Amino acid sequence: DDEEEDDFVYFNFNKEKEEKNKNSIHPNDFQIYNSLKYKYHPEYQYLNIIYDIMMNGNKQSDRTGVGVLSKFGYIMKFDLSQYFPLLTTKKLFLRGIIEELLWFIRGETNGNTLLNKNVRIWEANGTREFLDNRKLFHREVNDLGPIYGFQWRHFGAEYTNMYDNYENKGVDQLKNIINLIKNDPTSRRILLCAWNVKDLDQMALPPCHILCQFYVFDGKLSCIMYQRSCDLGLGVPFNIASYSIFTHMIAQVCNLQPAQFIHVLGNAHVYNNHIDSLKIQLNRIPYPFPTLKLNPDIKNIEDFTISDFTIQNYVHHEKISMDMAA
Amino acid sequence: MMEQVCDVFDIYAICACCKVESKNEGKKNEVFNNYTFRGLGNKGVLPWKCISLDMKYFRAVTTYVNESKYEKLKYKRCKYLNKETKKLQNVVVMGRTNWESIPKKFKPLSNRINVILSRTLKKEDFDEDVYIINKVEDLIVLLGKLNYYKCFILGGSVVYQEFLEKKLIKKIYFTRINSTYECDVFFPEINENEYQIISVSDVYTSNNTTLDFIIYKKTNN
Ligand SMILES: NC(=O)C1=CN([C@@H]2O[C@H](COP(=O)(O)OP(=O)(O)OC[C@H]3O[C@@H](n4cnc5c(N)ncnc54)[C@H](OP(=O)(O)O)[C@@H]3O)[C@@H](O)[C@H]2O)C=CC1
Ligand SMILES: O=c1ccn([C@H]2C[C@H](O)[C@@H](COP(=O)(O)O)O2)c(=O)[nH]1
Ligand SMILES: COc1cc(NC(=N)NC(=N)N)cc(OC)c1
Repeated sequence: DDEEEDDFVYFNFNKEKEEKNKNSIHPNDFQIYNSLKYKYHPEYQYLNIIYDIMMNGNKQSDRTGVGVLSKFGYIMKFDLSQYFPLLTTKKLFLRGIIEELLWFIRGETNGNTLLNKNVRIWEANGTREFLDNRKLFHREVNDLGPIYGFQWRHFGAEYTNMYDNYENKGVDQLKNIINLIKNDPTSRRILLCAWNVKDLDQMALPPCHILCQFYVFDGKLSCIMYQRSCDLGLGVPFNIASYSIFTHMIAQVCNLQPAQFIHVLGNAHVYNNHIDSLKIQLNRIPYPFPTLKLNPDIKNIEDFTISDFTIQNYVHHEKISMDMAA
Repeated sequence: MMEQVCDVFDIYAICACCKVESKNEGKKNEVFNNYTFRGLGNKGVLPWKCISLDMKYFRAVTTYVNESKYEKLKYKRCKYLNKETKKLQNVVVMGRTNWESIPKKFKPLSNRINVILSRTLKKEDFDEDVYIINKVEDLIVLLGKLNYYKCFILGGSVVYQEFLEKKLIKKIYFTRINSTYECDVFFPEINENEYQIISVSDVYTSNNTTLDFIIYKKTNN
């Protein structure tokens, strides 16, 4: 049949021209990327979004002056039962993000803890200058306020300082969702929310990862994470790893097998500064994903330690500086 | 003016490669590239015990035929050779060492036209329903006489090497086993200016290892 192959052209009579596409970016630079016929490797869910933003993104400058290309609403899915989605088109390290995760799970909000472990993820957000500009004049350096950790274990309590013992204060969401998963797996209220509207102005900065919702079917656990702001070039790669790892942890302590990890992106953006580097990346062919192994003896969400995690068979391309600035 | 033997007889190669055990700097700051996956076999057999998903994939590709496309292919071949117009099967070619490494209960490969390359052995040395050839030329000869869908070079490092050097491969179905094993035979290094990846599949886990399938296509310029 070939009659309907004609109707197709008609229905596409209003679609814009690819000069009015938006951004030129010149996609001749994407030699390899555009040559690939079938791109079924899960890494392409990330790469395709970067291509979509570069080609169709909206130009915007922030409150700083830095420019970005942005889009609104994207969704990615990774089958954790078949692999660990750690990008291969560029080198990534996970020691830092795992420590951050354990830091969250402990309910910590003390930046010094991470810095003592040589993890600088939150260093810039805990400076005198940064805190003062957030109007947090009465906040101690590196005291990030009521962020993730605090909200996960004490949502609702009044934040005082990073050294306080908030035991039995506020709602321990983490505990609650672990119990809902064990006893009431069909529940549709298994959510972990970091966006505490009341504490927003008290945090070094509002959470980028709003919430996590869980789903349980036939002994398998899936997770949806909603991100309000997503820096495609630098953050997302790490964010995908963090929550994938977290879903593994929650699954294990609940006697379940890891299924899907779903990443919903609200405001997705690419920094103009990362464009040259992202172009380089999109032309690299992904390698098969590695695997993630958790010490099977851990049975409580709070008992995990850095050496309980092992990333095996991580094959990847050369490291890339999204900035290339010197 | 000319037509290529690989396009006419649709000769393809299919393989599975793991990562090689190069203990020296096998961790740290080692550079990776498509040549990381090159382990073909170890001691006359596979480096790994059994990766069922690769077998299922191997079987699907080498046994699948599209009868509604044969005539298109027949015309082409008969045209090239300057000629005229049971169930259709694919042809699988393997080196002698490759053949003996197969468990008796699985020889010859079901639903496929089995062809074996050998000098030391002759038809009389085989009991199975298979073709025995002693030159790469005889394959071309045989292909011009048989009714088949596609021809797959199942392998042996030696067999792979000589078919690629002769550019008789139209595409390479390469399974990337993302795990390290001990190996004594390796897949030839693929020249990037001659073959380029055009497709990469989803990633899967099977028998304790992740893996994916990719396709290399012979370039023109
Ligand atoms: N992972 C994978 O996808 C694959 C792995 N393998 C592994 O590779 C190893 C086998 O490879 P290797 O040792 O290189 O052997 P091969 O399977 O390539 O067999 C080589 C032998 O085939 C014959 N042969 C090859 N070319 C010709 C020719 N042009 N004319 C006549 N005879 C020819 C010869 O037989 P004779 O000596 O009788 O003259 C020769 O010594 C095994 O360990 C097997 O398990 C093999 C295929 C695929
Ligand atoms: O893990 C992280 C942390 C931060 N960001 C990015 C998102 C924004 O680009 C910037 C924060 O800006 P606001 O959206 O808060 O204004 O940091 C990520 O993508 N991932
Ligand atoms: C170790 O010996 C063999 C490997 C393969 N496999 C392949 N050629 N490719 C693949 N497994 N994808 C096929 C064989 O005989 C028919 C033998």
